[PDB]
Amino acid sequence: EKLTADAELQRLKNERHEEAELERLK
Amino acid sequence: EKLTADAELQRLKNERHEEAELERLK
Amino acid sequence: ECMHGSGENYDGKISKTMSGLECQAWDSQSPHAHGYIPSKFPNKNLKKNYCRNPDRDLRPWCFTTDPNKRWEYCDIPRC
Amino acid sequence: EECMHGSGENYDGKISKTMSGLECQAWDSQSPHAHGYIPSKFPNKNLKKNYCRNPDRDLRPWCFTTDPNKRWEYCDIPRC
Repeated sequence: EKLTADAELQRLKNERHEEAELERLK
Repeated sequence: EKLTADAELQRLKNERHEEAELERLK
Repeated sequence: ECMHGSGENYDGKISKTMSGLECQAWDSQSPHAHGYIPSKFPNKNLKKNYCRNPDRDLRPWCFTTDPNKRWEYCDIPRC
Repeated sequence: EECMHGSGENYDGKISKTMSGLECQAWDSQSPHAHGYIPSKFPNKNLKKNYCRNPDRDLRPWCFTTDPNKRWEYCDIPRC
């Protein structure tokens, strides 16, 4: 499952989550 | 908002680029 | 106007984050570029700038109108 | 094949490193960085292995980096 709304919904989320952790450790 | 592939890549480039300015700037 | 567990079903109108930031409307890319386009996940109610939980995240969220804060969690009243 | 014509828009080369030496994460990986340039989403963009590509009109070919702290970076392709 790579090309499915859900697959994408999960990537889009990981990314938000990753971007916010990084900003934390700045 | 458009749904063609050219539109998605543009949003992605725009994304990669905003997080990059945050970083750089801190 | 309160939620269940995670808010995967919230269709309330709250539009601020747990810190007071007005949310960015889902159909805009300003101030933040993002891919949670409504036309793309039409069944997730990415309605106006209402807080939502489209991604099985921990609780409703949204993108901030503050340029420096991409997105935040919202504070939805647990029912 | 291995040099850059213009802004790398048509570059199908092999370089896998950023201007500063970091190794590119692979287009098909979501690790260490989560992203949406899924190859299968844009097949006509030669998003292969981990080679520096410019699939979206950026200045020069770039890539997602394996360093936790740098999500992506411009690569340095010899201008033909």
